[PDB]
Amino acid sequence: SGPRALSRNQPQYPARAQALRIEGQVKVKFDVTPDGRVDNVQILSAKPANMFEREVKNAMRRWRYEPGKPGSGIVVNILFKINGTTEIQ
Repeated sequence: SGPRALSRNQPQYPARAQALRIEGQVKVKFDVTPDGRVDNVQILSAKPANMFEREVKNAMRRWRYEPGKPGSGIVVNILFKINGTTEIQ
């Protein structure tokens, strides 16, 4: 319910973390405006902090939500799997 997601684009896997064979599970919360624009994006928790946070924020800046609907307190979970794949809850 609320703002519907058009472009839930997956953040990019880190070339440093892949070489460390790390998997990043990030829990991020964001808000969207009445135009459906993602803002107030904060990574609440992650496997390695700044290792994945950086690429998450990059993705969140491109997330597109249907205009006409603002959202407040939207938390999702991004699963960066060791194979270099990405999924958002």
